[PDB]
Formats: sequence, structure tokens, C-alpha cells
Amino acid sequence: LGEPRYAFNFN
Amino acid sequence: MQAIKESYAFAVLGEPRYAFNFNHFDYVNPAAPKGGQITLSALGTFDNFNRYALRGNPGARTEQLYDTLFTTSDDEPGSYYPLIAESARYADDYSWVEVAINPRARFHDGSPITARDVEFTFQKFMTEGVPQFRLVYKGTTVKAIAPLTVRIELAKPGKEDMLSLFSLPVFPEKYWKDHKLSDPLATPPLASGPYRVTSWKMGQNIVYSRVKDYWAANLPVNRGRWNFDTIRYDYYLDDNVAFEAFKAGAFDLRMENDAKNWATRYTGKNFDKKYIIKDEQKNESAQDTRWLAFNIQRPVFSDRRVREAITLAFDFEWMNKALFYNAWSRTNSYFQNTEYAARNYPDAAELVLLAPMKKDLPSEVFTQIYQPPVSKGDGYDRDNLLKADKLLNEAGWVLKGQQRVNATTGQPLSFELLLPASSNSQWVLPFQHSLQRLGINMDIRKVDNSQITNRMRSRDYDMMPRVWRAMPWPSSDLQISWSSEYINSTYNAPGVQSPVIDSLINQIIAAQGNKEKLLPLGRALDRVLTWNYYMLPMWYMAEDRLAWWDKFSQPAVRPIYSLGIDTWWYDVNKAAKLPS
Repeated sequence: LGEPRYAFNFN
Repeated sequence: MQAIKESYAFAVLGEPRYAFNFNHFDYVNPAAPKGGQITLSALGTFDNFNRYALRGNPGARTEQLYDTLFTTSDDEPGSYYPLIAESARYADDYSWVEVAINPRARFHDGSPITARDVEFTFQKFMTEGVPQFRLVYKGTTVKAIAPLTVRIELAKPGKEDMLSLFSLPVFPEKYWKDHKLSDPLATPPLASGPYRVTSWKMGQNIVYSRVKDYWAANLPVNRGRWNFDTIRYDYYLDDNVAFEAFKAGAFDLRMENDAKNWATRYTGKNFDKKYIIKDEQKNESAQDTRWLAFNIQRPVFSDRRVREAITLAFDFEWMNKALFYNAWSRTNSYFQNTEYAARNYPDAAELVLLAPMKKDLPSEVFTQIYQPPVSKGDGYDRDNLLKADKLLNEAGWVLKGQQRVNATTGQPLSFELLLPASSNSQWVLPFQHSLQRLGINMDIRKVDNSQITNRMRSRDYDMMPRVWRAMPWPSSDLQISWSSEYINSTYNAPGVQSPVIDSLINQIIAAQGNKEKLLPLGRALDRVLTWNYYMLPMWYMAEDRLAWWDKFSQPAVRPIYSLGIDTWWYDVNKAAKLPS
């Protein structure tokens, strides 16, 4: 909820 | 006069559940005892401790090292309650807020968390953070106006943009002044949350210890949570060795994502003696979905007809019956199992949104309900494979002998499927075989967890599997995954830059916090993303399949939006009955 605004994608 | 409100809780849509007399959440035991260890698995590897860097494979749980201004409940889609903040004063349009900082808030070294740390943190993300941050918050300021009061000003109304800053980690300036946010960390940073990293072995394990004097242990949001003294993560290179280690007792809890394991392999001494508990519960909430991304920036997948034909070759009904004990449901929406999924014909409100862009839309947006291909269930569906051939021929990919080649150039039709080595991928040879029967060559490349992370981030693939996380309403975060200006965010899996998508998402942002406008906007966007075949839909299950060694107790209520493992506690009487 905002997380894609402050960190790159990671699986 | 402009109206100024003061509140202790917020919700993205509607009113917060815990707005009055909030002592603790409904899904905790406030008297849960402290103590004991839980041991968990992780797949792949890790190489650093900075979740916010521009590169690296960050450790398990390194997104939870820091407390935030407000924290969310797990039984609501988007509701915020006090953590570092006590309260906020705000404009009616949420274009400014003044947040009051708790004077008891502390970092792990016993130093205070202040308004200056919040101002510092915002500048650190704007100058050294991932590139999307300074684009989203262009025009926003964050200023310490008193020792314990921080003022946020937006250049536009943005309720959701404000709430998103309530989830930012609050960094200690005294540590982070000496470390660039963009660089990986070999050692844990100075932090603040209820667990601290106390030991590790790079690539192999991380151990978290409970902070026993944690300043916020008695706040309502923390009562009944963070009960274990120790949380340990052990890394496994693939899911088969992880499953066998679980059954041998090497770790305590497993989320079962493999249908054959659940159906046939929960057997043996440890199940007979009831040392291991198996639990299946229906979930009626927004659902994570699996897809295969097409890289539409590569020539092989630039034509919608070729993406449609490759989708027809994927025989889901055969895989579900022959391989997966009919366990799975087909993915069919970017708002799966919500009111925002476009599962009926468009209504008048959707047609006002879509009609002006008719020249740039597939005709079926207006005439049909999106349905992924359905087969008889035998691997040789004549109608679907004949339709695939028809579309390939129209796109200029024709048979010469047994191989498909470009009708102009003679080049064979070929692509690479990029896979994590760690995954169960029983569906991959069946899909390769179907494509070979159409004259299409699919090479398979399995790579380690560092390589898959680097190549996923740079879009260095033709096709790769992606998870689309549950999105319970059409959020302003959609811009990061789909809008043209955010193409390099690492969240745009197909590489799409479309003015149609951009227009609908701009209209969703303008409707932030308004459900009656967001219903037709979400359904209209679902139709554009599905009918363009940007990704190949796989599957989901609206059931949570969990198993655990019988050493735990749980509250009577499970939250809706998470499994609630942070509410569990170590049960010394149950634990006493297990082998030592």
C-alpha cells in the first residue's frame, strides 16, 4: 500500500 | 472558512473499524504469553539487509525492520492506526497534514525518534531512493515545524498519497547520514521495530530476536502480537527439498502451493502420531493471481495475434485434471474475486469512459465478456489449436515443414521461457509440447535466485512467470505497474506504454477515495488489460492450505487479509508431546 513507491520488486 | 479535522485513525474508503474505544484488534489474544522460537523456510538466497537499495537480494523480513507513523489492521482493506504518530490534524481534501510524534518513540540504541528524523527520511527517499518515489511525490514537502510535529504538503489532493507516507519506514538520521540509500548493506542498519537481527550466515540463515524493552509493546496495535522470543529463517534452493525438510521437522510451518503434495504426500509416522496439523480454510477476499508475462517490447511478442495464439496453446483443463487433482481455478481478472472484476457486459457508465477511445481498443471490449480459453481436457483441443494456426498465419508466421517461420524473412518463431530453479514447474513440458505441435520452439532456462531477481528487474526475458498481488480496490499504486512514465519501476512486467491505460489510471487517481466512481473505472481498466493479452493467465485458489508442527496456539478469530502468524504464541503443553 505504497510499497511499490519505495522499493524494487522482489519474488 | 476551510474546515480542519483531527483524527487518531484513517481509512482509504469509508470509516475505520477501530475508530472508538480501541484496546486491541478482534483477531488477537491480548493475554498471549511471550517466549519460544518459530523456525520458517525461505527459497533462494539473500546477500544484504537493505530492502530499499537499487540492487541486491534482500533478506527475509528486511521490509519490517522499522516502525512507521501509522500501521494497518489485517481485517480491513486499508485502515491506519497510531504507531510512531499519536494523531494528525488535516485539511478536508487531505492536501496537508500535521502529524504529532509520540514523545516515548525510540530507536534500538535508546535515542528518540523526532520530527527531524521524518523530514530527513523523506529527503533520503527523494534523492537516493528508487526512481518512482521522486516522480510520485514531485511537488510534495515534509518539514519538521516543531520538535514532535511534522507537516506534509501535497501540490494536489491525494488522500492515498498521504496515507502511503504513513507506511514509510522512519530512519535514524544519526546512522543513515553515513550510508547511501541506493547501496546494499552487508550488516543490519540501526532500526526500531519489535524484532532485531541478532545473527546470520549470508545466503543460509537469518535470526531475529524479540526486543524485550520495545517502547511500543503496550500500544493497542501491538497488544497480543510479537509473542515469539526468536524467529529464524533457513534458506532452501528448491521447494522439493524444503517440503522433505518440513516433514522431517527441520522447520515448523509450511504454506502448501503444490497440489500433488497436498493430495498425496501428507502421510507417514508424523501425521499418524498427529505431530503435524493440516488446515484448509476458504478465503472470500481479494486473491493473488499467477500469470506469464509477454515482453511486448520484443519483436516475437509485439503482435496481439501472436500473444492470443500462444494463450490458446496453454491447456489449463488438461493440466488441472491430469496433474493437479482439479485443485485450481483459472485466473481471469486483475481485480480477482472483487466487485471491480469485469465479469458482466459493460454498463452505461463504463461506455461513457470507453467510447471516446474506441479507435484504440479491441472491438470485444464493447461486445463480449473476457474468458480465457477452455479445452475439452485431453491436450489435443482441435478447435483451440486450429484458431491458434489461423491467428499465426494472419500475423505472417506460417508452417515450412514442421517449423513455423516468418512469411517475409524465413526466421523461425522461437522464444525463451525464464524460470526460477526453486519453483515446482510440472506445467512447463506440457506447454512446450503443445507449442511444438504448432511449430513453435520454446527454450527453457532455469536460473538461480540472484539471476532471476536481476533479469526480472531489467525485463531481460521474452516470457517469465509473475504474481499479480491482490488489489481489493483500484489504488493509485496502479500507475507504478502500468502507466507510461513508470516503465522502469521494476513493476511493469510486459513493458506497456499505452495512452488508453494512462487515461483510465489518471481518472482513477482523480477519483481517489470515491467508491461509486471507482466501480466502473476499475471494470473498464480490467477490460483493457485482459483483452490486450499483455499476460497469459494461469491460476489461483481461494483457499489457504497450511500445515504446522503442533507447538502453537492461535486466537479464536483469523484476520481477513493475512494469515495472522504474528498473533500466534508458543504453547508449552502442546510442545511437550512432540519428539525432542
